Amino acid sequence: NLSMQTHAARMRTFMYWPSSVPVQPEQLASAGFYYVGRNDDVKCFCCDGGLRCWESGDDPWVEHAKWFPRCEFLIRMKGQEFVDEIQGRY
Amino acid sequence: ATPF
Ligand SMILES: [Zn+2]
Repeated sequence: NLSMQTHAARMRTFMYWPSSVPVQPEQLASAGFYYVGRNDDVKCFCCDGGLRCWESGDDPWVEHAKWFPRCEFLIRMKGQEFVDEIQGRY
Repeated sequence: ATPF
């Protein structure tokens, strides 16, 4: 979504993020994700990948590379080498 | 996390 292209815009969507979820808005927004307003469902502004069921210790960048490795925002921020590693390529 |  076009209005979620900035980190600050994505941070504003976490207004009603449930406080019990063990991952923080700053981590999520940095990795491209904004809150869609249901449970702990987030989506990437670039690739539209959705992630939910966040667990203690999850790193949103690693999860983004695990499930949505072709995302261009992810590749530009973290690099193809990182994404390849998370996909089991060295 | 899990994808959708
Ligand atoms: Zn993405």
